[PDB]
Amino acid sequence: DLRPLVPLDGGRFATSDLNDLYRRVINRNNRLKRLLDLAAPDIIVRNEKRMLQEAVDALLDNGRRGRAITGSNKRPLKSLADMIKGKQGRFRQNLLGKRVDYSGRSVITVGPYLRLHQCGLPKKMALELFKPFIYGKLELRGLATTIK
Amino acid sequence: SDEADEAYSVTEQLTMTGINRIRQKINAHGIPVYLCEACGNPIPEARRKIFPGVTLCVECQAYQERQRKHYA
Amino acid sequence: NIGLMKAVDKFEYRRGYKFSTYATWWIRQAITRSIADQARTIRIPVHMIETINKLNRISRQMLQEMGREPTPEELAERMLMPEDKIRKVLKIAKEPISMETPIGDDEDSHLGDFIEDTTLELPLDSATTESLRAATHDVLAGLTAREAKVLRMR
Amino acid sequence: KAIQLHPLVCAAYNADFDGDQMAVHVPLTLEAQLEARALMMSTNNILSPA
Amino acid sequence: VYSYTEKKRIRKDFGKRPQVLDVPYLLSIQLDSFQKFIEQDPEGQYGLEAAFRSVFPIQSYSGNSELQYVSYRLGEPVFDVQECQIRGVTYSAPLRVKLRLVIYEREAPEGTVKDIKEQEVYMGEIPLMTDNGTFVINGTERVIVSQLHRSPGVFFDSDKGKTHSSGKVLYNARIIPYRGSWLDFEFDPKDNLFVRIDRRRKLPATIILRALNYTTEQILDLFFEKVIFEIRDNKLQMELVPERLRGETASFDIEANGKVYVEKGRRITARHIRQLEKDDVKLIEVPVEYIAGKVVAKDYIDESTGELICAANMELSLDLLAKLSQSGHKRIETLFTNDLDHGPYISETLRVDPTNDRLSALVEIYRMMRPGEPPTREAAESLFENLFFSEDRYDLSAVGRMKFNRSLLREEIEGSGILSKDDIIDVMKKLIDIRNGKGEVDDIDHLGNRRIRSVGEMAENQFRVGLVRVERAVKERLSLGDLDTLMPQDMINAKPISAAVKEFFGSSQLSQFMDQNNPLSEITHKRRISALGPGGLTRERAGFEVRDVHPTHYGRVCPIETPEGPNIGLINSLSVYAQTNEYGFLETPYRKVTDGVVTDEIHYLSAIEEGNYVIAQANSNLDEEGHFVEDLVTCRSKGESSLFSRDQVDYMDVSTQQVVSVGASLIPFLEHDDANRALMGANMQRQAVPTLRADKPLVGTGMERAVAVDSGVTAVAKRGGVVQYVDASRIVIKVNEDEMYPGEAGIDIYNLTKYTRSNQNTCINQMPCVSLGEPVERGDVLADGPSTDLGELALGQNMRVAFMPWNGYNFEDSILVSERVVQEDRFTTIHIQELACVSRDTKLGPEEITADIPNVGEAALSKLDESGIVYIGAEVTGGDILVGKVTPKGETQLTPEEKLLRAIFGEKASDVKDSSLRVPNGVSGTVIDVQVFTRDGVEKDKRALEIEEMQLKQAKKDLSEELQILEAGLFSRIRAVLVAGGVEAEKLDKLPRDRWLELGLTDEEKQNQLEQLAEQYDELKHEFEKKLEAKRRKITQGDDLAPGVLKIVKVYLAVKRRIQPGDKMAGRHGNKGVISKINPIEDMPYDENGTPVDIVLNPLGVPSRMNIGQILETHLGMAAKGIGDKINAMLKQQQEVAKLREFIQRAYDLGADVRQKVDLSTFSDEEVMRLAENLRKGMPIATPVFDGAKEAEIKELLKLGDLPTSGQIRLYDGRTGEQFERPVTVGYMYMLKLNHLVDDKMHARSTGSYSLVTQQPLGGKAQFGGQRFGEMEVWALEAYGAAYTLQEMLTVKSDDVNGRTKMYKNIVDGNHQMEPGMPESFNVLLKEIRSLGINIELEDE
Amino acid sequence: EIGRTTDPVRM
Amino acid sequence: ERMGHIELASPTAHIWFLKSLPSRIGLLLDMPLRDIERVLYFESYVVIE
Amino acid sequence: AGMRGLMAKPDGSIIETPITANFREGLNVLQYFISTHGARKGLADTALK
Ligand SMILES: [Mg+2]
Ligand SMILES: [Zn+2]
Repeated sequence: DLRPLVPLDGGRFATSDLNDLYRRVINRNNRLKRLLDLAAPDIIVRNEKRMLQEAVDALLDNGRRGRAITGSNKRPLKSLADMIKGKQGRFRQNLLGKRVDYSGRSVITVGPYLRLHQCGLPKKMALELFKPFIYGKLELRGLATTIK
Repeated sequence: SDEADEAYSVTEQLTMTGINRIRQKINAHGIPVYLCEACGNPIPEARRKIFPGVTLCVECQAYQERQRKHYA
Repeated sequence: NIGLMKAVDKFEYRRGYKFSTYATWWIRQAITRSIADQARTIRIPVHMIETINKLNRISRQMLQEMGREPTPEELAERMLMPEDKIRKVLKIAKEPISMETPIGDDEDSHLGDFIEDTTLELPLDSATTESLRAATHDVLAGLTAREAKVLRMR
Repeated sequence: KAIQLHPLVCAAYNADFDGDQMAVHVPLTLEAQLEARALMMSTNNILSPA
Repeated sequence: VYSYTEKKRIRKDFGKRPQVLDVPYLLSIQLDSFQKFIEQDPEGQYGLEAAFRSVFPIQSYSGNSELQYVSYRLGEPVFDVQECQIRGVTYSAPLRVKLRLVIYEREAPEGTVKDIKEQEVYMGEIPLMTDNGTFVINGTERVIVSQLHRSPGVFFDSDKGKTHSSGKVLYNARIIPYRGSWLDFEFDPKDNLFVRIDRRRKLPATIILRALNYTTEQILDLFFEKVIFEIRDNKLQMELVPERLRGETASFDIEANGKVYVEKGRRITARHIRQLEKDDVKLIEVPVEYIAGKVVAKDYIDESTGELICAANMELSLDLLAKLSQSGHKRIETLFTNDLDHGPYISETLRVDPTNDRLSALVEIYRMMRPGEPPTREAAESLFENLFFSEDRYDLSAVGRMKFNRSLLREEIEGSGILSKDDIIDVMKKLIDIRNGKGEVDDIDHLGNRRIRSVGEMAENQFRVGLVRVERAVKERLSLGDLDTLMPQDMINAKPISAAVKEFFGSSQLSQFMDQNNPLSEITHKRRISALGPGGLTRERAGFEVRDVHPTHYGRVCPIETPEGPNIGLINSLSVYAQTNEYGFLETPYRKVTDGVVTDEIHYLSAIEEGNYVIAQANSNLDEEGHFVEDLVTCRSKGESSLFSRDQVDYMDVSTQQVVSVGASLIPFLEHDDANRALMGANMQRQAVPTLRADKPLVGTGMERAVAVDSGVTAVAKRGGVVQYVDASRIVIKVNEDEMYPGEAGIDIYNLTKYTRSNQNTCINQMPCVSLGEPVERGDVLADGPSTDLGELALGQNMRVAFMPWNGYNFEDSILVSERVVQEDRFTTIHIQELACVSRDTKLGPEEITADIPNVGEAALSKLDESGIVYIGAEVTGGDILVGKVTPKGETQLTPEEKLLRAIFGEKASDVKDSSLRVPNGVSGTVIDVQVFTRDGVEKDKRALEIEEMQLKQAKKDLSEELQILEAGLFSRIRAVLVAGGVEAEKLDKLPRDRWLELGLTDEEKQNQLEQLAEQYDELKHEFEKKLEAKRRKITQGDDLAPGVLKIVKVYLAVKRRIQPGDKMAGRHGNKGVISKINPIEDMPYDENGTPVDIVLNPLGVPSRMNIGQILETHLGMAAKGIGDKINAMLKQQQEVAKLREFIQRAYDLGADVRQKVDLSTFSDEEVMRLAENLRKGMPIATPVFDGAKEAEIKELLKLGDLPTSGQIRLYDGRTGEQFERPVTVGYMYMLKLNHLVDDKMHARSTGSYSLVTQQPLGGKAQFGGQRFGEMEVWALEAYGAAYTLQEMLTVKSDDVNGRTKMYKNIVDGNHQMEPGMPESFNVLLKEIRSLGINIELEDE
Repeated sequence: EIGRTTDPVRM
Repeated sequence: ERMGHIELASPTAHIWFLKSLPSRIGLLLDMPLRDIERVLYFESYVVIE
Repeated sequence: AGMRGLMAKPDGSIIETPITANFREGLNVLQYFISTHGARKGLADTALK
């Protein structure tokens, strides 16, 4: 569930590239076992061990190898260390600053009728940001029988 | 604040810098020498009148600027 | 190369016949079984890929013999399949999308940033369930011991 | 449908009204509300921290 | 002269500089490009024919049986534009190609085939550009913005002293072809000349010379000079010439003819040189220590013994002295150099050159080009001669050859397609000349160095890619030749070709959605010049000087219109009169100048052809006869500008607008605005949203009429005549017989396009601007569209704005609007928006669209009909059910105790789950179209049947009414055509109307015309029935949907946003703004008369951001409105036509010598009535961009009406009713809305969906996602003392799987407090760091 | 005899 | 949370501990990274005692 | 009101042809082009600054 394969509408699928990189490595490893089982000439096992080394190296970083093995489309695969490093990795993006519930957005205006400590706020935006508090206040106030 | 005001401020400082450089360039005053400090030849004294403190004649100075014209 | 090995272990010299013609079918079948085996990230059997490849051949033939392109219930006569297995085969042929596909306009929002988990439950659902627990608790409080025990056992 | 912002704090935000947008977040807990009213409330903040 | 849609309301025109060349069709840049691309020209210059003639002599490798090309043709569009938009398909053309197979004989070197097969093969579908340059790719209207890139050619672009110390400008050249690989020479700080290949490792540039089959000596001959020494019986009498002498000392006793002239010690000067140049100096006796550093030219070996005496390119010494002495060589060849002028470069290059011969050079550059792979003779041979000197994988286009041959100062603009040895040798020479002698580091923003591609060239390139990757396979299949088992249908595959072209059109970086919300936005998108995309420079790493404006941008690219943002100056928009060359460089118009006359002949000029000339300027007076009014006229010779006398200029600017674009030419008084303000104004007014009643620009610039004509949003008469029948939906034009084509009925029928969505979700729409019974000449506009009004381009409304602060309701840039603008609804827009309910088929079953839905009352399912979909016309509101979509499901696995409740009440666990399409929240519109598609295997439902029947009835009605109107045309034809040559006036109407086809008249060319008209009638009805049966076929035959889907249903809401605080409205000069209050009718300030101002702008805007343009526009607009209500007052009291004609004719004069001439005595007394009625709202006033209404004319016009000259009044506060001190400025300014409505941006999220990999919310408002508490907001909370707000802001609110439930329930029970736990995302980061070998854990568990 | 590369098809 | 593993039929070097530069494998043997690359891709044998 | 000085070009070279027409008066086309020279440098440097 961290390299998901969620289904998309109409039968397409959305996979993460870690799935493709793992499948590459497993294919090449099983083929290497199938080669050692038949005891091929050392040329072929040497090539296969090179291929496995490259596959694991790409699964680890997908850099360091001149031409990072692109996906089906001609784009490079986001490797595992491309889920850590950089402005798009977990560190700078999903750990330090997160998308946050209880938060709206809207154009601002001037409103010079306001004391300094108070801000105008649309009825609809407060009714949305403040839904749980309203459910609690209603239920405790007996207006609403139950939460639904 | 607007995004064009910042462009105005940067262009204004850039223009002012270029103009202050060029205007601080030219000799500003005031001391005669009558004599080239690289060729000693007789300056046409109207030319030195143009810039009080001309230290080089037209040929040598033009050659100097031509020479730094390549930065090599 | 593995196909070539299997050919060489089976190759006959006494046939007085050229080797390459013997190795070629072997390597072809090996590579083709490979490409049917582990090309897609969702394995479909050799029979499905053979049916799909035949449909691709028949379509690339039929697009010019008709002129624009064939529709699924038009290949009911060009191929002799039930005209709905064609539906499912056309459905199966597509490849999954990389979840980091750069979405349009070149913002870094990929498709991964658009895949919601339809497995979590809404906190309204959780509060409903727990409040329902409480409601049944204080209801069943309003009964005997054996009745409440029978209804917590049933 | 527009968060109206008292005209003095627009200098701190650097928010003119060409269409610039704000996000309103809510403090849920009590520690958070007491922080916002005792640390971040805009009246406890009239001196530029620089 | 005045056209009838100009005669209605003649916009008053300031401006004096006469027009000499009309602003042409503003969309030609795409139309002629795609006309080149897709019209078959008998030549290989353009279009598909060029591709075929470059890729289609097909010879089979070693088979020598060939496949060749005959001709091609475009099929018929499978759907029209209208059906293609709706159903949603690329409006394409099947590209039939008639190829000819030629099977050679075995033993056919003579050219003797066995036989030949010749057969047309459908090869993919190039899409078709509609009449307006917009393709329609998947229903969506696409536009391919023309790209601006670097011309193929050769550039000298030394970088300016960055890589090394001393500011040493290191010089370099590049040969940047069209197809192939680059080739770049560069200097080093060690003063050595290296070549490179396309950013590969360095190599000394002479390796390419040694690999071009050059020994060292001939390279020395080409690159260096020769000086030959004579030991004339004693020690080196050397040959010498005074230019060789120039710039040296007296290395010896400088003699001539045995006499001294510069004794040893004195430095060479020019007087010595010129004296001795007269002195016959060719040969002297000099010391042999002079050659202590001079490189020997060619190889010297003693031919007596075979021993080497001195190798090529080596400085001599006394060793070589004695070596030449032993064999007594009378001549010794060296290469004269001079590091002042003739620097030794190839000398030291060969010094450090490691290779000797062509084989070593080839292997060296092979190890360079393709590393790892071991070198070998034949591989490197094939590679090196394939790279630059093969046709297949290399081509300088015609563009490359012209620019290259010119930059080398050749004189043939033609030549090879591939490079030549001449090329590389002369480029190295020119490079060295640039280094030492004269040259320049030219520029790459100079528009003579940047070529414009377009849809034609780019589509041809992609079609070439498709053709080559299909010809590879056709080569393979033609490897095994056959006789009667292969046609020109099975060796070609349409898949790669059409796949590649659909690649380029559908998904690229250039083919982008069209901006369809404004004719200005549309026509500026079509003529846009983008410097990105496949083959251009990327936005981020673009760096600089491409972004800046360059003095050759004058008239080829608008300086002041370009999209601010991270890509400024990369997305230029083409100028007004600019055009594209044959080659592709951007040429601008000019008017030829004779001795002292400004000719009315126009010459177009490329970019490099400006600097050779001295050009006049548009703001140049002249005494009507070519002669300038001054003797000095301003000009710009090359970059800079000065005054030049009358007898020095060769070309003058065609008109004052040609510096600006069609976006910024619509800005009144642009000449008074800062450049940033014109930029912002262009960007804003491009983006205005078309309002309910398109008003008119009260102060335009005279370009809006052409802008509304060019962008085809309006319907213009393709032929004059009389408007026979008008209608809200269509116009019918009975043509004049001056223009009637001979064998045809006269009628023309325009179908005005009613409310239909534009790509920005706005409402395209067309209204008849014509009454019944009115003449209309050609090119006249019959039906205006969105934001067009009698042909004028009206985007916003002209409103009585007042520049005063008014109580801080416009603090920084706010705008305080009065409520009269909401009551008149003069900013109410329309916002049609689709909504799609798709009914796919899941593995649990299909999803029906039945009205039967769980958990909805009768009031909920009321507005739907019996089949589920909503009625047409229902005023839906937020949350209503538009399409009931109930999906199959099962196996609930219901929680305990809900089984208990259900048992205590016994309700059914319906297997169907509600997933019905509902209107989004907040949206509240009216359904106005409901289409239903189907999978053709699926049986149609009830409502889908009803819509099909309705469409069929309407199509029969449409085609039948066509037949009726056209046959009435045939009647008003030949019926009255009888009266000339066969006249029968009143015996005509007696026999029926079907009669007159068989009447007895002189069977002549007139009777022949009768028969041709009647047979046109017959064939016209036959084609009617054909087209109607085909129409019903298309309407019933069924639809194609993405696989799996069972039926789609679409709803089209029409929302009508009025206006509200938040909606950003602005003006034409960068004056942006957001509404703050919307005051009552009365609190506005009011004048002497009681007319409240409508909008009240901030007065601090004007000075701080220099845009006085809004103030001049306000004054002139107030003047125009004074004329307007003076006319209105004169016409309320039914004065006369005399007074109206008199006053109006006074109005059009206005002092200064203007270029407009109006004579209201040539107007009918009834005709002036229509005009003055048109002016009662106010008087239009055009103002050309840089040559418009100077302020004194504004004053005279303001004085024309009795308004104050000063342009200010004394307003009265509506609240207190006490006069403001200090008279304020009020006037009619043209304010636009903008497409940044607050309804689209306001958004609040409490707790909704969540992402799948990280358990956090989603993006903005499309997924009901929450705002991003990004990184620097975390810094801000840390800098504050907050610590609990931060914890709940990144733990409880977003990422903690259980915190955001125990914190939702706790609020719901009125207990605000949290149980944080650890955010899920850190657990994911833990897992993935642990997914490498890197172990990571938590101490102190 | 060759410099280097990675390009396992090359080796 | 669960994490399957893969028993490679052949060992294979960790790219992080080899190309981090300083090459940790490289200097943990005090051996130059060019030679490690010669050994890993089977281009050059290396002695092991 | 006053004249809007000598415009600088993107490099910083100061065109000796100065804009002698202020904003209250008009600007013939050369003044406007010479002004945009520096103005777009301002914008293109603030979008990246
Ligand atoms: Mg802003
Ligand atoms: Zn001097």
